[PDB]
Amino acid sequence: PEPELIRQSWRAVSRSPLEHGTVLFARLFALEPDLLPLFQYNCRQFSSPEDCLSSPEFLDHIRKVMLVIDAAVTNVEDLSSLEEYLASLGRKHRAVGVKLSSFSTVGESLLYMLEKSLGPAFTPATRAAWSQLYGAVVQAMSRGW
Ligand code: HEM
Repeated sequence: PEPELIRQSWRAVSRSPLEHGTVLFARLFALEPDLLPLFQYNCRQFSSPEDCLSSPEFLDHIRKVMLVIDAAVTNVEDLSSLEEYLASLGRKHRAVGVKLSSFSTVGESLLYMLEKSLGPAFTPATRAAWSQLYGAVVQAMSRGW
């Protein structure tokens, strides 16, 4: 994927990862509402939809998602450095009940969050680069299923 387009489009979002990751998750739950109970059942401190989603565990996972995307961005020129990490990350999600299909919905949610932050700066070339980068991340995780 075009590295300069990826790095530049990620800069501002990367500086406020919880705010932007929260936008991503809201879109994800809109597209795939069955993910909400999956998080709820995996939550340990609280039990309710709302208490789980505002919990440190859930906020931690938002940061983890953004950490992984940041790892893909900073390794865009050679994602081979994340192949084993991502295969294992896929195996881990499969074990907690996540479907591989849900990661395509995450991609749609990522693109939505970037377009919301960047507005007209999110060009079709920038979209294509992200689709290719995130697709490569999902391809590497798909080894886990
Ligand atoms: C599809 C929606 C997703 C759901 C429902 C979900 C749910 C979970 C759950 C329940 C865990 C705990 C796993 C465990 O205790 O072993 C987890 C771990 C994790 N998730 Fe996700 N996740 C999702 C998407 C993502 C994405 C897209 C990323 C990264 C881009 C990500 C990054 C992580 C990381 C880094 C961990 C910690 C893995 C570890 O324990 O080694 N998640 N996720």
